[PDB]
Amino acid sequence: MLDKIVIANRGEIALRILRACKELGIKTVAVHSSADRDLKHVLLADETVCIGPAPSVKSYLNIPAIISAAEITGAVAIHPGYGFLSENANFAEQVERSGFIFIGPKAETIRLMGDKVSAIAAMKKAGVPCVPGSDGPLGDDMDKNRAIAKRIGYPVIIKASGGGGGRGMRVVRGDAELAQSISMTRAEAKFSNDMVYMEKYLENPRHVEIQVLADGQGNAIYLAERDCSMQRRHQKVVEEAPAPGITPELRRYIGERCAKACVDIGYRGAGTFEFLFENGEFYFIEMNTRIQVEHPVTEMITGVDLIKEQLRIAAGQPLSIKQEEVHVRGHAVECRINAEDPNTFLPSPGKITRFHAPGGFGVRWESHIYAGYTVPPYYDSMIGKLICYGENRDVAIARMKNALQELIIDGIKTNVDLQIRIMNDENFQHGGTNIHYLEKKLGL
Ligand SMILES: Nc1ncnc2c1ncn2[C@@H]1O[C@H](COP(=O)(O)OP(=O)(O)NP(=O)(O)O)[C@@H](O)[C@H]1O
Ligand SMILES: [Mg+2]
Repeated sequence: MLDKIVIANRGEIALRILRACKELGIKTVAVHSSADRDLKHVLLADETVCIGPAPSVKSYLNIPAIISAAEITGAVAIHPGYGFLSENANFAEQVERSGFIFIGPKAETIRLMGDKVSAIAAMKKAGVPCVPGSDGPLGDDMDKNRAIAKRIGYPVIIKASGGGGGRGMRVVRGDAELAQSISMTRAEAKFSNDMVYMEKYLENPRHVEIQVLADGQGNAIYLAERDCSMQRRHQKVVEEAPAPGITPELRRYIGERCAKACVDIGYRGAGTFEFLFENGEFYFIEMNTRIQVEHPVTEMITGVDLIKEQLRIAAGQPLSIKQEEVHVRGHAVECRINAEDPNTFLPSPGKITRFHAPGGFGVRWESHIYAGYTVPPYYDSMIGKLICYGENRDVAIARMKNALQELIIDGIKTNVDLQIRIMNDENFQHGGTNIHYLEKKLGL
């Protein structure tokens, strides 16, 4: 058991991690910005350290301040949660070099999977199915680039190797646009890294992703999949597990290839392989080398506490859970709750004047918010996650509708009414909508 850890994050995930720590008897240190003194998890933590002012560069991305916090409190480990420094290989390195356990993968693994070109090469070698592509960086010889395009078959997509957040990529539908599309992506994505690659452009994929756990001692398991196709500006809005239409046989096929890839790259901890799924086929696009926001839907359908497993792995324990003990049962849906004007979709901070959480069988509310809590203007819009589990998908969705109606968040604007609309959407109710659906539905 880890004696004491620094929770190097904020909001709902910081509270998520604190709960897992409390369950396991692990002492907690909440590092926070000066704008986050009233966070629920900070108020519940055993120790707290204000690591700097509101701007993340001097708080949640402040590597020296976070490491000093660990030093002053005599912590043994640091959990980076998601976002912020979780996939910063320099942070991981410095954490370990400074004498602390980094609750995540090795820095080399973060680098390997953090660069898209190197990540694709490793997956291709490991036998994970990848999107047909250039399999390496593009030069500026445009006879050669037109040849790669022909081999792949248009339409293709130009992607920045250091790209992220839906930025640094251009869809190319023919030769005439190829030259300019490569040159501009090479500029627009100069993220500082000019390196671009070419992928086949999949025109109606679903987002299907595979959860893994690996102990970094040779054992790896997969915990089924999630469908996260309901997106806006490439940002996920609803997630569910398992993915509609995925058979046990298909699940086992892609699951086993991901688990094997973990062994090949010496992966350690929780991670997620993200695929575009189209015409019954999986195509690798990215590995998130950290816990994911939507991890709860997988927890609901497998019974596995993913955060507690992260902590056990970090403590140096081998996986106790064998693959044959992992069973998909029932179905779960997650609705992200955002402090945003639904129409303009940009953050809406302010004091919550009335709050009521939903309850009931299968209802799980993941949020730091409370009545009188002020949502600050500085950080991400997501203030909570509503997760509903049922014996089947219909029951999960029915419970989500019921839970969303009970959820009261007054004083700020939220996307609750939108989540109600998505739950009531006939195509969502059928299932299997693609990554373009929500924007088409809304008019975006
Ligand atoms: N080969 C492809 N075909 C179709 N769409 C793609 C392809 N590659 C990326 N995309 C789009 O880009 C989205 C995800 O990008 P996002 O995570 O916002 O930033 P990114 O990490 O730079 N790109 P990615 O590598 O796809 O995760 C996908 O959900 C697709 O909509
Ligand atoms: Mg990445």
